[PDB]
Amino acid sequence: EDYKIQSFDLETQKLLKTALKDPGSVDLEKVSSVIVDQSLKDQVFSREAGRICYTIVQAEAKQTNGSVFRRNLLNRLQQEFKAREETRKRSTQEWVCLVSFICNIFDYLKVNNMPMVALVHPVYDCLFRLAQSDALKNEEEVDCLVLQLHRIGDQLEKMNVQLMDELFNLLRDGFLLQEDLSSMGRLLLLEILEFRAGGWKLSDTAQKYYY
Amino acid sequence: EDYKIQSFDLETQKLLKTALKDPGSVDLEKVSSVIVDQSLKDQVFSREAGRICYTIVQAEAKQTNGSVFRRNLLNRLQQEFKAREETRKRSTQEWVCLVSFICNIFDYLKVNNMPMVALVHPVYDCLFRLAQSDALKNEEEVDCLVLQLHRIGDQLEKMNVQLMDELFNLLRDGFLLQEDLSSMGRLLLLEILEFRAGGWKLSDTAQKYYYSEVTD
Amino acid sequence: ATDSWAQAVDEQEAAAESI
Amino acid sequence: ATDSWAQAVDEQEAAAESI
Repeated sequence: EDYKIQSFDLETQKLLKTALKDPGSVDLEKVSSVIVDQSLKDQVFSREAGRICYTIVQAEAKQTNGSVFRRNLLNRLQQEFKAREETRKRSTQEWVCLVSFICNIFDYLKVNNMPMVALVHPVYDCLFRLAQSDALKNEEEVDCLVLQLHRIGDQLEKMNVQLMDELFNLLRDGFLLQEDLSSMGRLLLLEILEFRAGGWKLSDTAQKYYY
Repeated sequence: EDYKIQSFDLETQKLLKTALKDPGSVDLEKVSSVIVDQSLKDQVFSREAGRICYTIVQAEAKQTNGSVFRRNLLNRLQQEFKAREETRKRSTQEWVCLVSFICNIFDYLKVNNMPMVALVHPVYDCLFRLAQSDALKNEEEVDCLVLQLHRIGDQLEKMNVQLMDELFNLLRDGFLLQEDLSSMGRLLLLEILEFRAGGWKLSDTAQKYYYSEVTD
Repeated sequence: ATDSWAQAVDEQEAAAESI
Repeated sequence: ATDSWAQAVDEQEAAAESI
């Protein structure tokens, strides 16, 4: 029904909808390549693509009893991941979009209904980059950091606690240490430092303050 | 069993020692004043002063069914409380020694096994004072602020949450907005913000950050 | 003995003395 | 793929399909 599908070309919107039910009748190499590319660009799509990507792998399991689409999608995405530091120079919009998209994937795309181990260290690599002294300045990127930790921190800690410990050791440093930290960037950090400390819940009293 | 009596004059030591055994015989007004005197000067004592005050009321009510000592203590303490604003100006160490003593009374000195309601609002008055931008400048005050939120944080929040939320807003505001905070000042504040967020418990990751971290 | 702390405590005790 | 994620996911899947 609704996937916020409009963002795309009207004839691409024809390829995808039919790729939802029938992966055998569509070129899955296109479908994967199509998704990755615009999602980098359209930030709204950087949060709705997960839903779509999963349901496709579910179909190909059902129809071809196989995943080929998943290979193309992961290969396509690992490429863009490796080339991230170049994309961070090229754009912040494009950088934040990619991170947003990788997390969105990790969250919905599952292997026998379990999170893909393959993406743990990648995702943590992104979040560590966003937690750097340079990135904490830019309040496009701090926006991004905390939007992820709001919806996937829970499972990431569960996957690996030491990394999460290090990440939050950086944020604590980035709060005491940093001479210039964005005014409302300072706000969004303290909020998660609490969020996590309360076991990935925002307390009622904290909910009033920040909202 | 350890009361930290050793700071006192030798003949005043006997006064306190025999007060724990026979409060009926000894002048309980002077016992109270001597306690308040020393705890305003000595912080190591102001913490253990709660212990001894309790045991005396414990002994007095069990011996003569009276509260004569407790009232002598509270009148004396309230006298000091009313005046704090003045005592603050005079000398910092005397003022934080006062807060320490108020809070350590609220901690140990109990009525029929329950915390004295009378001191709930007062204790919150000191904390709200310690939370002001003029007081968050001073790093010796912040020291005293968090020790109390450590020692009796949970208990107070249970007596009154509303006031605790209010107070933790001021702490958030000081962090977000206030300009001049000592380096520890900033470090001691985040800890306590996390302390409460965990439910007056310090998570393991936190422990290490604050207690094993090394700074050049 | 109007806003008296000592009074307020005495009254807390007695409030409990009645069971 | 030699070290490809898509390879590492296949193996996490195949692992789960073994009792």
